[PDB]
Amino acid sequence: TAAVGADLLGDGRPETLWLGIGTLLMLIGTFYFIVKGWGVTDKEAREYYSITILVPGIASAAYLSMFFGIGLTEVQVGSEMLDIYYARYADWLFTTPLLLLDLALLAKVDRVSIGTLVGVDALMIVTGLVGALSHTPLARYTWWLFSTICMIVVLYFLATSLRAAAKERGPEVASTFNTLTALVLVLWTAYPILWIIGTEGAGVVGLGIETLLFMVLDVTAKVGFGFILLRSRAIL
Amino acid sequence: TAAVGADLLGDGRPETLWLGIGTLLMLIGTFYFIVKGWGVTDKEAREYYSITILVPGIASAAYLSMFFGIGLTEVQVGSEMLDIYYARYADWLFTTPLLLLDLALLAKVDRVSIGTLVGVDALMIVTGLVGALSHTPLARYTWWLFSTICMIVVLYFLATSLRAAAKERGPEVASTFNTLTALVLVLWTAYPILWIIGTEGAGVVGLGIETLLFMVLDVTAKVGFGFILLRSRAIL
Ligand SMILES: *C/C=C(C)/C=C/C=C(C)/C=C/C1=C(C)CCCC1(C)C
Ligand SMILES: *C/C=C(C)/C=C/C=C(C)/C=C/C1=C(C)CCCC1(C)C
Repeated sequence: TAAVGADLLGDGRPETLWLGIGTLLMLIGTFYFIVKGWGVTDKEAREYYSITILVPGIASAAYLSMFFGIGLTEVQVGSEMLDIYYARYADWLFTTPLLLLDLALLAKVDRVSIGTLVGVDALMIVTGLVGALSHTPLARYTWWLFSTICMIVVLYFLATSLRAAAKERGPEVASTFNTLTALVLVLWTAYPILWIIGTEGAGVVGLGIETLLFMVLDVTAKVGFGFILLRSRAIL
Repeated sequence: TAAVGADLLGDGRPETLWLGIGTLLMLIGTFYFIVKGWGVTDKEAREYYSITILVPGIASAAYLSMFFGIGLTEVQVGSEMLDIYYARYADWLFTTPLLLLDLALLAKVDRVSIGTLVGVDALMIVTGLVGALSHTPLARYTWWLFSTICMIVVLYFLATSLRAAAKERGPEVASTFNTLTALVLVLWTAYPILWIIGTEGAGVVGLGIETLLFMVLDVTAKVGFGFILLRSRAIL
């Protein structure tokens, strides 16, 4: 029962340590992307960079809030009061669609397809938020399911339909596509897991470890994703 | 790997339960001594009650305070944050000298002895506190060791210099003094161990169980101790 992290602010919450580091990393990656932004000319590249840069950015915005306890609230469930960081879902509400877009634009698919990926992938983040806020223990597990269903559907498409369009294109796009797709096919899945066992679910894991882990996932899912992306020749 | 007790305040602290029963119990004993205290036409024993009554009194105070999270600080030790209840030390800093002086009176020894007995026992607590708030796992342990040696010096005198100085007096003062110094050596010794495996040290045991065992030791080391003393003839 010894929490991991530090109470930098003194707000009781020891996760601010991890929440803090996440902000720094998000910012840096963000800047770092902008820095490599002043060096491109291609209209395809200046398009990937566009999307891919808002991600680590919006993240930074979300992580700053949580650090200062902006996106925080309580949710009376059963008898306890679960600390719920909503900023996360807002962060995710946008950072996934975009992160997803990169693959889509990388696979070159119709607007009706992309308009489907994002419709689902949005349904996920929102339902998930609903979960987080559900007052009935069954409900939370329920939403947590639907949400996960979605996540799978989204992860489905990425590996089939999309994996194919990027395969049709040159193996330089494919390689890059599949790689970034592998990464998501991993980090991403880990979320609902960590969610269901963390303070939003079982409570088997303390908020400190969770927020930490979450940040590690986040940074990798975002900055790392881009670093692999903006480095590929596929962006060209 | 789940903790006992309950979050009686909804502040993420399930040890409040034990902290609760402790205050409930500490007072129950405190006043007990008061209600049984008046009516003493004597002036020797009345001197004992005065002392013995402040024990579960000052403690009641402390538990209450810890109950609301008053004597609770966050000690940072590496990547972990420890919820160190510092009230306990303030509480022992006063109760143990007292509890101790009770025995010294029961033996009747010069101030040079008492002013040594307490002096050590006082150093015993203040050091244990310095350990509680230490940031280096080596330091914590160091100070814990020091505080442990002192606790031996204290227990030392109590079993030799005073044990005998209280045998030269009435066999009924001895019969009870020896009975108080028996339980004092069994209960007291259990503290540095509890400390070392509980969140203040190794962290092998959760703070929930800890506050429980610590509450039981406390109540017994005080209320029990006292009750044995006041029910005695030796204090006449
Ligand atoms: C930068 C953030 C990224 C890449 C976030 C991805 C998040 C998910 C794939 C979240 C999925 C969730 C479920 C499947 C159910 C429970 C709640 C969520 C929102 C954690
Ligand atoms: C009413 C309170 C009583 C009888 C307290 C007794 C406390 C001790 C014998 C404490 C001993 C400690 C050490 C030997 C080292 C670590 C810290 C302490 C203060 C827990």
